[PDB]
Amino acid sequence: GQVQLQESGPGLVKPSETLSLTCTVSGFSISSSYYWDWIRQPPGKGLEWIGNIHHTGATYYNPSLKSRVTISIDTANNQFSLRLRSVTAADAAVYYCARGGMGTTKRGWFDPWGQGTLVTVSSGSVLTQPPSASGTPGQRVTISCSGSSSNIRVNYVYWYQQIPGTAPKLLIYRNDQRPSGVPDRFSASKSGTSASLAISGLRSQDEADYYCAAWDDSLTGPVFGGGTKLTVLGTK
Amino acid sequence: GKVTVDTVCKRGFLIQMSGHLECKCENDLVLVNEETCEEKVLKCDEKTVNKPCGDFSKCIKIDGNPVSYACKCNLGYDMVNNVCIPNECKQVTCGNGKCILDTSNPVKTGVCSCNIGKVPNVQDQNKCSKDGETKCSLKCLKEQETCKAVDGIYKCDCKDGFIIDQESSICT
Repeated sequence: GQVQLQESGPGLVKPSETLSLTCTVSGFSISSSYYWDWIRQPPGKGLEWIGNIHHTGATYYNPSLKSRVTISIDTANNQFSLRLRSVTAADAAVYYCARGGMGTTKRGWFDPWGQGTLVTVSSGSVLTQPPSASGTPGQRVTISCSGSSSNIRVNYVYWYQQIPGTAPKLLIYRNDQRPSGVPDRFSASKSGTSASLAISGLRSQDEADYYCAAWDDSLTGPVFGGGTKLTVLGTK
Repeated sequence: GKVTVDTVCKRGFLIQMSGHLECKCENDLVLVNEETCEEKVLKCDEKTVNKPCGDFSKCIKIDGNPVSYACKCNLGYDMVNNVCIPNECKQVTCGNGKCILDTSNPVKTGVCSCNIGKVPNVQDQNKCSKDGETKCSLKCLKEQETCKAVDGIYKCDCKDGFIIDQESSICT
């Protein structure tokens, strides 16, 4: 069916409160061979994976957040929730839920993504990418993604495009393959511990944030790159 | 520690043989204990030491000249034909079945549990050589699933007339 995901959450939390979020999955049974992932994005930084749950209750968490994070799943209502304790200003961000693939061939594959909910806080990356890239219309640009022996070399690499104002969307899967709807001017490759995304025939519609991602066997979970903000010069 | 009909196999599913229940994994995950499946590593090296590499096996460092990294069975198991079997099952042949530990004789005993359609044969050293019957006792609550004999074991599968979707594991 037409799997769609929608986040619901508070708009504002006070420091030291527990942020509570809920993702509703529609058009699809949550009792399926997928991970249900929570990912966040500080208002001007990259993506950070928080954790995921399987419908059997098994969870994976980001180690850096393990002590403060609980993810739960409610199969009867096809929902799953995030609890994040002792909130601080550093926790302010856009929170997304997503459907992640299982196994060696799909882990790191996030499709579809939720629209995202902004969480503000009141008062009181493992993969490295160049921060920015630029070009003029018609040119070819390349974006690098440097990793290690535990993620890029041994796991499939995925690329995500984030148009300003929208959620990340799958751009490249399994190192070099194009999902239907992405033109062939987008290419990608992997060598050793590094990976690269090439964009030919640059146009204004490409201005966006580009993120690489891969499962890390050392941390037991997906890791994203810091992101590359691609700017097209001479445009609007 | 016993695997029962009420056990939830995390990231997995239950199966039944003539004399026991066990957990199997979704996709290509591996068992880390009798009721838990986890994503496996594809390479053993320094950064993946103690991470799952196979059923009841983890990456370990092998000291020497040179140092290597290998996938070795957890405590209580031995590698036979690159498979981690219980120590007490070392070189135990069951015929149409497998060797397991008996939590009915809680004294570390290797017994034979047989493929569905066979039962232990007292005349053949309790090997799985006597045609026999086993009752499925799996629950199979997921909608449009029932217990079925597949490849000599009982498991929850799609009702007759339905096909399992590969990507989602949903019966359609």
